[PDB]
Amino acid sequence: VEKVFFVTSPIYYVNAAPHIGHVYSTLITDVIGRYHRVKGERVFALTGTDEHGQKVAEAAKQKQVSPYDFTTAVAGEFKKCFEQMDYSIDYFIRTTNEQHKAVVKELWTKLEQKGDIYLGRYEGWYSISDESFLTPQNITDGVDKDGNPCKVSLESGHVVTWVSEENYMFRLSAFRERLLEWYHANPGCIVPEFRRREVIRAVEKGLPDLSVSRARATLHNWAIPVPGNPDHCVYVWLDALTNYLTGSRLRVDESGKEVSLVDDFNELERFPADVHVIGKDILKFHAIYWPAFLLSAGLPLPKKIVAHGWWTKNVFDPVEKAEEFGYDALKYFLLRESGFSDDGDYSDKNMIARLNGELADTLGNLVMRCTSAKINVNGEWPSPAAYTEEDESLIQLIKDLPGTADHYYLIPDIQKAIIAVFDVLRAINAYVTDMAPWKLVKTDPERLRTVLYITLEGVRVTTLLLSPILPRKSVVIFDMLGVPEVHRKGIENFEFGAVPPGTRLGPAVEGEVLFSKRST
Ligand code: MET
Repeated sequence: VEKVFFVTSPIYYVNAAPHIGHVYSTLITDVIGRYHRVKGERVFALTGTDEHGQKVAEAAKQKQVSPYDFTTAVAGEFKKCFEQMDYSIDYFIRTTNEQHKAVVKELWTKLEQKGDIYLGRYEGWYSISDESFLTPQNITDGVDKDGNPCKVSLESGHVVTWVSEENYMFRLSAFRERLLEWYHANPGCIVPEFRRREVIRAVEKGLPDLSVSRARATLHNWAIPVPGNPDHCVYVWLDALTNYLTGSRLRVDESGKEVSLVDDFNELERFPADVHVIGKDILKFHAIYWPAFLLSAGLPLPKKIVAHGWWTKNVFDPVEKAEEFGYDALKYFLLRESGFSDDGDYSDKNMIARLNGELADTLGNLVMRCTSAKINVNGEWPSPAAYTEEDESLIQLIKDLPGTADHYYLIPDIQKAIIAVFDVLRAINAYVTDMAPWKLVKTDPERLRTVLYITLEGVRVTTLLLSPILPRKSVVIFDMLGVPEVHRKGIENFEFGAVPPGTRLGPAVEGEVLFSKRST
């Protein structure tokens, strides 16, 4: 089924400025998007801001400014941040957008007509900071700004308040069996696996119905009104999750401005999401509520939700560290260092260690070696002579790599894709050391042709598979290698030997480097 590969980030609350959390989530989205574009597929990558709800309105009131002004400014800060970070996101959505509001109204109305929304009551705990309803088992004792004894969330540690409101309720309980069917028929639909297991356990235990509206006073009137009932506002999460549906229906001009909302998602071939990227902190909303809504509405379900080990929401400024160590370098570090855990060492020490050892010593070294005038005297891709068994072992690794990296990218597990490429880069480095092409220039020119050609091709293929991770440096590497544009994307070019011998290398600069090593 040919469609537009649809990949999303969460949309971020605008109560506060962009920080590393949002940059990381959106980086993952961006990397996935880029990989599928290099694969030759149509892609639509989505990110944006979550602008309604009690939390934002209280932040605005804290800053003594109107919610309208406040959201607009902070959304601008997010856009500027993602421009600075050099992403390639196709559209930036804001929930204040009038077309999004229309979509929310359609979806709400569909649920209501399907009999899945009734007027009832929520009486229980609520974390305003997480916009999350919580049962008594998810709360405990803690403290607030005052230092008074209060109740806090077990999920997040944020302060919880007791709510008692007549609310529109969504019949979430009715979807338990179907959600379980969905998880089991699609055992790759939630990644990583242990988070899939978490979701299943929770749903097995039982599902309550879910408040999908709140009284307008409670939200300081900063939300989407319920269709046919102005006293109630749409829950910030039903609002928020719907952004994915809205995005899938917006025609977008060359400047990234939304120009038109289509009636039928099928017109644009995006919905549903192939990959929803999220932090672990919002798994339940994406793996339980969201698909229940879609099931109620007769809409297709997303293929994959991937939940990373960070929270979606001692200073760590990504722009600052990118200006210090390089943008691609920082992106590589964030994607290499962290698995599906809030673990890994993000210190300057380890950043420099990975920069120096992996980027400079392994990749950069090898790029310079095979393009050096001392070794590559003719400044071109040589025609190989006959291959030894050792040559063939390296070639085999290079040939196998695209299929290996492809599976990892599709899981998705970007850390493993990176590790796989670098395993091949280490192997190529070892080969070069064993063959000592610098000695071969004088000794055996025929042998050098073979060695040089394999090395070049190894660098090309590894770099191609690293191009989603290192988008700018990949271009520099291809320029040095003289790889024509046409050979820089497309699955045809994953294949060993796509760049013919005789291809000239790009020009040299006197003292250039690819990655500058840094002091220890
Ligand atoms: C539909 S994704 C919403 C994510 C939420 N606004 C957050 O920042 O955690």
